[PDB]
Amino acid sequence: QVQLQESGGGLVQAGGSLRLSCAASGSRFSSNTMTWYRQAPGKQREWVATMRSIGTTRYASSVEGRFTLSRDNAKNTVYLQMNSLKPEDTAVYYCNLRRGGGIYWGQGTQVTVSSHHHH
Repeated sequence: QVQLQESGGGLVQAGGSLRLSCAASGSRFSSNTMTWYRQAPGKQREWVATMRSIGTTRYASSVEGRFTLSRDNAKNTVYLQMNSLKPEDTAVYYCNLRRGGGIYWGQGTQVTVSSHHHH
């Protein structure tokens, strides 16, 4: 059916940058709504950014002005460009795709932003 796979992740220093991507097989991002979520251990998943078929892109108040969500229709890939990272951005980041009534999930990728002046 539909498969999602996040790529990118790993360890970053505070104030740094990181690029995540999500690749989709079986469905076009450009025809549907995709959402990035993140989850810190023990906490409920929190939405990060979302993009509708017509391109409207929304951002959670926590990442507005620092994270950019983009879509390349031709390559069927979305990207989460994370600038000015904070230790509090540490989480597993999940790609999600809503297709009609169906909801599809990737398995996530760990992002770690080390504390300020860690070191």
